[PDB]
Amino acid sequence: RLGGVCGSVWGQNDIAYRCRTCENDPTCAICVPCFQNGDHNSHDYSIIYTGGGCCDCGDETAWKPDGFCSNHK
Amino acid sequence: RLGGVCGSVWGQNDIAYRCRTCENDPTCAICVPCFQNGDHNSHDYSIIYTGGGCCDCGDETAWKPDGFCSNHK
Ligand SMILES: [Zn+2]
Ligand SMILES: [Zn+2]
Ligand SMILES: [Zn+2]
Ligand SMILES: [Zn+2]
Ligand SMILES: [Zn+2]
Ligand SMILES: [Zn+2]
Repeated sequence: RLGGVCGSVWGQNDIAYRCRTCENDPTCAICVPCFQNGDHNSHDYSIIYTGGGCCDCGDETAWKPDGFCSNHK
Repeated sequence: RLGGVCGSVWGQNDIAYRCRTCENDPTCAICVPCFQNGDHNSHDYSIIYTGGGCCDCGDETAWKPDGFCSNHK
């Protein structure tokens, strides 16, 4: 749609996705909804327990733009 | 907050949560964000691959109200 960082926040035991294909570094992650609304077919992703943090979807300094979901580009 | 069913939709391989403590029946489920914004401490929950469907959070006919998240009550 016509045009934002997600920034959604995790608590200590909340799950999220690591995507090693899309991450800027190994400390980056995206929330489940952002994962599900993007294209990670064939990517090396895993479900992780975050230990807290915030979603990097839409932040080009933490996540590769081709890994953004449909709501954060 | 002052006051809705979530209704968020899953694709075939999308994950969600089953909560056997909160479900109306074994076919009910809630989305990850709704799980994370509710209280399922001590509940018998699991991450599942949905096969598609929609989130039951906020629908008293599919999910026990004490299992609703903060955005759907
Ligand atoms: Zn996100
Ligand atoms: Zn996103
Ligand atoms: Zn990816
Ligand atoms: Zn939901
Ligand atoms: Zn909810
Ligand atoms: Zn529950």
